[PDB]
Amino acid sequence: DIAGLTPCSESKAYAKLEKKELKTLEKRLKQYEADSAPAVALKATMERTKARFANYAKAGLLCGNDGLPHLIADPYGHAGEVFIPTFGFLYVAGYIGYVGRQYLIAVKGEAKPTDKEIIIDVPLATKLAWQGAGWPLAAVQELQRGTLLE
Amino acid sequence: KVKIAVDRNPVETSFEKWAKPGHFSRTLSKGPNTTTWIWNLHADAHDFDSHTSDLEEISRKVFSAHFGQLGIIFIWLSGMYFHGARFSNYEAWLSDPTHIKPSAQVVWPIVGQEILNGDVGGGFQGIQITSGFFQLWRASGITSELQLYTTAIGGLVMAAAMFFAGWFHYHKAAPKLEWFQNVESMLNHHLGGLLGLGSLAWAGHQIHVSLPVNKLLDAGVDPKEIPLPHDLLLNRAIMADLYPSFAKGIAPFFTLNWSEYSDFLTFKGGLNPVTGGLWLSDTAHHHVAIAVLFLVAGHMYRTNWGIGHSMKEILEAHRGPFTGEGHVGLYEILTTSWHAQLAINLALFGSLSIIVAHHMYAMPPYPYLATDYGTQLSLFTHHTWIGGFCIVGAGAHAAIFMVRDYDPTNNYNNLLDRVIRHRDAIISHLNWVCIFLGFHSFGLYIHNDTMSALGRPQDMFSDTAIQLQPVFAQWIQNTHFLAPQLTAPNALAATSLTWGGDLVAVGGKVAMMPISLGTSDFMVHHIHAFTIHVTVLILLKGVLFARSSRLIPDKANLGFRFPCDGPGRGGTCQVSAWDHVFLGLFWMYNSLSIVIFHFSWKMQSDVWGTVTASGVSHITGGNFAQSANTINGWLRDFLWAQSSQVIQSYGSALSAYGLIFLGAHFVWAFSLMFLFSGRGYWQELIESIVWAHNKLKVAPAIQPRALSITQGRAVGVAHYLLGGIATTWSFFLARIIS
Amino acid sequence: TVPTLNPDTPSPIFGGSTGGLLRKAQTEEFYVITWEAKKEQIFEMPTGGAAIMRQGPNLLKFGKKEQCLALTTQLRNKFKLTPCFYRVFPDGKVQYLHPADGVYPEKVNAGRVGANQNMRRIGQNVNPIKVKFSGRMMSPA
Amino acid sequence: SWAPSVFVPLTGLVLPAIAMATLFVYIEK
Amino acid sequence: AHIVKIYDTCIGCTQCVRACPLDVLEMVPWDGCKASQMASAPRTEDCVGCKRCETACPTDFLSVRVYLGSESTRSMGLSY
Amino acid sequence: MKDFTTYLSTAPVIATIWFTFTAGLLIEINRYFPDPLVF
Amino acid sequence: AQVISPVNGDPFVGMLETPVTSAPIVATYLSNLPAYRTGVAPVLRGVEIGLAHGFLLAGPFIKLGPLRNVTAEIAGSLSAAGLVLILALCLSIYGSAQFQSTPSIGVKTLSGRSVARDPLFSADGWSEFAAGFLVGGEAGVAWAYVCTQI
Amino acid sequence: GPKRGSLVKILRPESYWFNQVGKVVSVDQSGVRYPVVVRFENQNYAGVTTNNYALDEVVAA
Ligand SMILES: CC1=C(/C=C/C(C)=C/C=C/C(C)=C/C=C/C=C(C)/C=C/C=C(C)/C=C/C2=C(C)CCCC2(C)C)C(C)(C)CCC1
Ligand SMILES: CC1=C(/C=C/C(C)=C/C=C/C(C)=C\C=C\C=C(C)\C=C\C=C(C)\C=C\C2=C(C)CCCC2(C)C)C(C)(C)CCC1
Ligand SMILES: CC1=C(C/C=C(\C)CCC[C@H](C)CCC[C@H](C)CCCC(C)C)C(=O)c2ccccc2C1=O
Repeated sequence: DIAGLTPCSESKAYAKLEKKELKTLEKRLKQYEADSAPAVALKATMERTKARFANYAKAGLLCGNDGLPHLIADPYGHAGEVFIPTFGFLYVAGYIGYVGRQYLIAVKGEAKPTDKEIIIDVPLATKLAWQGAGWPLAAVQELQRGTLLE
Repeated sequence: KVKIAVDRNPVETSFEKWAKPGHFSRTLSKGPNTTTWIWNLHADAHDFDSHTSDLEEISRKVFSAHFGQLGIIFIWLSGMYFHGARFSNYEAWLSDPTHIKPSAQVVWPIVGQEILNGDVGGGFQGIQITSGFFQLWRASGITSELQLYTTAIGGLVMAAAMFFAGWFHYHKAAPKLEWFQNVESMLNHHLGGLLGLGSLAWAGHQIHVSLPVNKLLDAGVDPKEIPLPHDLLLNRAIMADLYPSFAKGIAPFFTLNWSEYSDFLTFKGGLNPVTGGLWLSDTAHHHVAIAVLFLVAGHMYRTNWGIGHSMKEILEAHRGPFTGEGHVGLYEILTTSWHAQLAINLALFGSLSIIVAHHMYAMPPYPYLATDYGTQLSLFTHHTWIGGFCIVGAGAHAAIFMVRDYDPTNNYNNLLDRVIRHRDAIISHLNWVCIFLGFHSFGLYIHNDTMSALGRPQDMFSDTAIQLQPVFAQWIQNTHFLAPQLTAPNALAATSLTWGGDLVAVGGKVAMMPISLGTSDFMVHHIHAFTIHVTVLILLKGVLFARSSRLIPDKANLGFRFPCDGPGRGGTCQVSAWDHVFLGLFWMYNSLSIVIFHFSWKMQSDVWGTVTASGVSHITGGNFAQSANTINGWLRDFLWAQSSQVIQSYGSALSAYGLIFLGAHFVWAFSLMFLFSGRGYWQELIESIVWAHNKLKVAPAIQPRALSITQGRAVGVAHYLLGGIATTWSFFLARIIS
Repeated sequence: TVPTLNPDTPSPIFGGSTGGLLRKAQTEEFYVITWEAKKEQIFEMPTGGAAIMRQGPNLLKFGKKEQCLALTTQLRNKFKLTPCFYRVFPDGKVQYLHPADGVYPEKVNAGRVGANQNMRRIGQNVNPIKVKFSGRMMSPA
Repeated sequence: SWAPSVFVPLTGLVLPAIAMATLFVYIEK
Repeated sequence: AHIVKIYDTCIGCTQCVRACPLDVLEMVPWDGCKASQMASAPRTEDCVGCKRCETACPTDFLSVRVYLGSESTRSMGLSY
Repeated sequence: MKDFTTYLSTAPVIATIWFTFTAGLLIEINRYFPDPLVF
Repeated sequence: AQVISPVNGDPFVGMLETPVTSAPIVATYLSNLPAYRTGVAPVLRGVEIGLAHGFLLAGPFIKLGPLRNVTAEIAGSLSAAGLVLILALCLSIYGSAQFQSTPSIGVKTLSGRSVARDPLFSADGWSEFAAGFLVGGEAGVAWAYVCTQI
Repeated sequence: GPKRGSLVKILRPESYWFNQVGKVVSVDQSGVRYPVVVRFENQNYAGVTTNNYALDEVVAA
């Protein structure tokens, strides 16, 4: 497939990485009874670890000659790997940043601003917190309006 | 007239000052203009002397501060017990010590951390502890978890009581200066009540709880089946049966027929062969004697009756020709300066914690201690460290006294004066002796490396070729094993097997055996002695010239903590006493690091291992004597070879140690950025970044400032130590556990 | 007004320290301090040590002028006294230094014309291409 | 063994010996 | 020795004279400033270059400057 | 308690009452949605 | 009575006269040594010092050397004759720099009267010492291997 | 000079408050060169909130 690398749903090495990890935990689980506490953990981990492999095979990631899932970072077979998450960040980071902007400016005009950086006006911040939900629509409109730059 | 003096309600107890950071200084109370404010308020948080000039207020602060500390420590002790009760293998561990690994931490199942819960035995999955609690518990006679729970709840109450105590003795009933100055009374009560009655009542626990329960366990009887420790008290029939002299009660005590108590109060020495720990009977008699000694000692000093010595009298008496007026004036100093006392106390505590490490190294006092190599390496390294730090601290505060408290006009002292008048000779001689030592220790290793590289093994410093035998040490070892025969007749075996013979082993592992001393040991000890002398050079130079030198005569006015006095006089970087403590920390780290490496290699090569057909296979096969004579030998036979288990710890229970291995290198290296650089660069960097902020109207009111030069140094040394120490920490533990 | 005469007067009580004089005092310029202490009270030796002052005229011996002006500022601030002090050369000559014009340098005294006084803002200095091809620096223009 | 018996100890000692000697006198004088 | 200069932005608050450890600076009358006085450096052969003077100056930018120059026995803080 | 709340609204306290929140949130989401390399 | 006192009366000189430094003895032994003598010409001092080190250097290079396990004392012989000739370079080169015009010593005695200055420090001084260190050294080396060997 | 308490931009390039705002405290009516005494909210590196400036090194905006 892309860069000649196999899909994880098919690839042998990936499916032999399944086996090795599981068959590490089944060599442990022998040393305990089935009713016991740690046996429920070494079964639950296995169940989870065997579920995990299944859920990349269903996701359809590209696995190499290594047996490990590699990622795709440009265009549309593998959007969700990077292209979607990427926006996730720029949003929540932009959220944090713009809330922080609206806080510092909102304090600025109040005799001594430095006190509000330490004894933070919580009920100011928690109102700006929610306001900062719709930030790109404000951020754009502020770049337009021309209050964004000194 | 030593008496209870107190001020009533000196400080109101509302949150009016909580809500005002930096209340304690007039400077910081004004608020922050720059970010430097933030640092300063934490830097000087506990520096009470700069806050106020009143010795009363300082004195009230200091112990309430100590009640707070003790509260915290109780809460810490509470923690260990509870986990030992709730989240542990101890009962499983109280039934097959040899084949269960001590564990008292469980991880929650998320984020793959589950793998850290390793195969530790007794049907329990978890983190193997190396604190050595499990053996304490066996020594104390603890048999069931319930008991651990109850001890835990008690510690929590005690934490509450200490916290209460600390609020009380500041906010309701704060003692008067007079009070704190009752040194004779303080000394007497601490010697006789605290230590004396402490070890006495403990010895009570040992004779009534520890000794009996231990014998039954060492007998092999199931712990569940063992009688409860209160029934030992009310049924002495069980105690009579275990040791006969109980039949006669406390009669032999009063009648001076103490020889009848030879059942449980022994002087045998060596190890208990079934457990690899010192006899509890020896320990019980040890504490019994020690209690009496301390109790009588605590009745030396004069209080509210004529009888007793006065400190000032003994001090003023002790003078001679070379010193002039001698000890005169010292009492007054040591009753008015907390710093001086702190300086003394840190030196001797620190020294104590190191002797504790050794004496715990050589004479394992707990059951199945010796054979838990992880625990033994952990405890010795730990205690060797904290000692290290405390000793450097002693130097630090000594200097702080020297700058802030010394006043010859008001509080004269001549010993000090004479020391000051010839400091140049002291420091110059220390300098000399240190170069000496450095050459004749390191130089030996470089010489060995060169001869070894040039194909000349017959010319090396080694048992094979060159002999540098530790003749004295061997003499003292000689005298120690022959002592039970001649100079200590009533003593059955030796204090320790590392002097005597009789190799005692438990569960197929070596508990202890004679330690051979050769050329390699000659080497490392002299390296140590070099390192200690250098550290002393730095710190003593620091304290003696804290006030003035030829370069800066008025250093005293400039402070204890300060960077420099400019590029003048050719350049005056790191002139302050602080800077001496600074550099002292690095050499201390150096010294202590070779000690614990010495310890670990020594132990795995010449002592520890398995015991086969009438013979011994050591962990590293006695390579020490031949390999530790060259730098290359450490590089390869210790560092390279041993790091094996840490470097492949991935995919296991020990993987956290690999992570911490890398993380500690990271943080170590990270320190170098601070240590190698200066805030001039950083402040300009910050100018550009601040530009960027202002451009987008996101500049802070608290003006962003680079750390001070001093803070740069502090952050540097802190990250350097933490990185170094944490790396050695991940190393040993993964190594010795695997 | 006249600078101080340089007489023989007794130095204050001192058991002696290692911080004091060396080869520099013999073949270079050592320094001498003069003042009239009222009572006998103790002072910090700037080259290390405790030392008791005597009543009447007291003189000390130092090999650097910092060791004077550390002490003088310690004599002037603490005890509230007023010391004069001057140099020495190894052929027997003296250089009167402080106070040079009787008045101490912090409070103004007539007859002390200004030296190394640039009469512009520092940013009104020229760029150091305009001071190559010389032996000159960036401030003196 | 003919050449390197001469040129090694002269470059090892006799070059630095008179170099450290004649450069010392250049510094101090 | 080191070079020390005083610029015309001086207020004559006298902190730089009062701070010096080697008495290099002095106060002179002038006609420029509210305090009627200005700082001066007539004794720079005794100047060590420790930069207390600079640290003491309140003006923006500093109205004392110390340019570390050719170094002599006094400027190198020697007592030996 | 005007004073006690100002202290609770101090920088180091808010940071900690904020981080235990956004830590839990991320531990929590990693529980019910374990082991993500997509979404 | 104080054992330790100020230096020849003066308490403001960098030193402390201990019973180690100044005493009835020590002031008599150190003057008995070659170098400290004041009245003697500059030839005989250097020989008495130079010879001595030829025996302190002689013992060493015999028993610790590479040919210690064998030419062991022939080996140790001329090697003691060497640190002699280098000292002669060191002392001739030490002299080459220092003395350009006239001597420089504490002129007086403890009694305080202006005694004649020593030739220990002069243009024609260190030459005869540097010569004394050679003729003493080279000859003085020979007698640690005419007695231990021959 | 400027009126007392007026908001003024600094135009002396070597200042810590260059192109920044301050308030006039009092303009000395004499033959002094830097009469305009300005005080600012934010300190410089040297712990100073106030400085003196000439009439061509201020602009009321
Ligand atoms: C570990 C811990 C804990 C615990 C503890 C305990 C458990 C303790 C106990 C303790 C005790 C329980 C003690 C006791 C003591 C006692 C004593 C101290 C006694 C004394 C006595 C005496 C002194 C006497 C004398 C006499 C008399 C009176 C008579 C006759 C004669 C004679 C002289 C003998 C807690 C929880 C807290 C916390 C955590 C940790
Ligand atoms: C798509 C993609 C990609 C690419 C990318 C690129 C190529 C980019 C570029 C980019 C760029 C070229 C950019 C630029 C920019 C500019 C600027 C100029 C900026 C600005 C900014 C600002 C202004 C901000 C602001 C703010 C906000 C909004 C919020 C928060 C706060 C603050 C203030 C920060 C890759 C392949 C990787 C991956 C996949 C996807
Ligand atoms: C990098 C560096 C700096 C600059 C580095 C700084 C200022 C370190 C401090 C940075 C931290 C990140 C600031 C702390 C911010 C608060 C914790 C609040 C952050 C908000 C939330 C994310 C918690 C120096 O100041 C310095 C000084 C002297 C020698 C070397 C150096 C040096 O190397």
